[PDB]
Amino acid sequence: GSHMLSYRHSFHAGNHADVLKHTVQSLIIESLKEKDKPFLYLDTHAGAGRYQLGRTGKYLEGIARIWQQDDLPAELEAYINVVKHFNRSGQLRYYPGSPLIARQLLREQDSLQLTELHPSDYPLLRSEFQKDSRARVEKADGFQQLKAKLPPVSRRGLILIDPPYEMKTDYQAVVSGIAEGYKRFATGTYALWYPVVLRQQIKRMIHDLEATGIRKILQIELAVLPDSDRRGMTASGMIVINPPWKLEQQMNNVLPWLHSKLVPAGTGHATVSWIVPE
Ligand SMILES: Nc1ncnc2c1ncn2[C@@H]1O[C@H](CN(CCNc2ncnc3c2ncn3[C@@H]2O[C@H](CO)[C@@H](O)[C@H]2O)CC[C@H](N)C(=O)O)[C@@H](O)[C@H]1O
Repeated sequence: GSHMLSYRHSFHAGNHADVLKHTVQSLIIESLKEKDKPFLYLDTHAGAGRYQLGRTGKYLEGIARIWQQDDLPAELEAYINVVKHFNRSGQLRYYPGSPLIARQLLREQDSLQLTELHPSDYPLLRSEFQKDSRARVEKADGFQQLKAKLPPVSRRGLILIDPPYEMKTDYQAVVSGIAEGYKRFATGTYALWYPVVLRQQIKRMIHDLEATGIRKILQIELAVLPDSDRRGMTASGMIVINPPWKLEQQMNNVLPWLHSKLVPAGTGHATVSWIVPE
């Protein structure tokens, strides 16, 4: 029944892409918290909120390989402490999605705006925030939120754009969506997650992004395999517009260690570079 929901299972949750994406999300959130003034966290495609972990699930090759390491880099501590918060037993059973990363890291003065259209994931997302007055949860198109909900009343925020890329149109929708939001709120930090399945698609998306005229665009990408035309997702990345001051240095500090744990064979790459500088 709708009154007692079961958490969503996921085969993919906590994989290498989630590790990179939620690491970057947490580092941005922590930087925004360097000023007392409130900020908004806007999650265009928020998912269910958390996922129940288990074909052994990909978490065993991603989050599991890092969360208990004695030499965890300092830059990962905020992210990993959220993971630990949802797994007190010391065994990995739940992976916190981006909405719960934000729920645990945001302060009393901050706000959350979360949208999800998936008919089974949305009721779980609503349930994770039933008793959190800072959050608004809606069953609505995520790209539209970049028009309707920006700029925030607080005039500060992190906007996470992280659609499924089930439809090829997502590669276009993310760019025009960013353009709509940026025009309304040019000082926000926009973080876009993308998968590398065909490099050509990401090459075209980035070309479109440059054509918006938007400056200060950082690219962070972790590949577990070199580019292919037949291996599924070989890599994922975070494109960050208006990245916080220390983000580039943090990712240069942490990507070699992350790649050594996430990619035992040492294949692929892990890079930070500027698509468009200041
Ligand atoms: N294939 C998958 N199916 C089901 N869940 C998946 C899949 N991959 C990863 N997840 C987990 O769901 C989270 C995504 N969001 C809900 C799931 N929607 C999806 N539906 C159908 N395909 C999807 C997909 N997302 C990605 N892809 C594609 O598949 C390849 C990657 O694997 C790539 O091509 C992707 O493009 C929540 C986002 C939220 N902001 C947050 O950060 O929590 C994600 O973070 C993982 O934990």
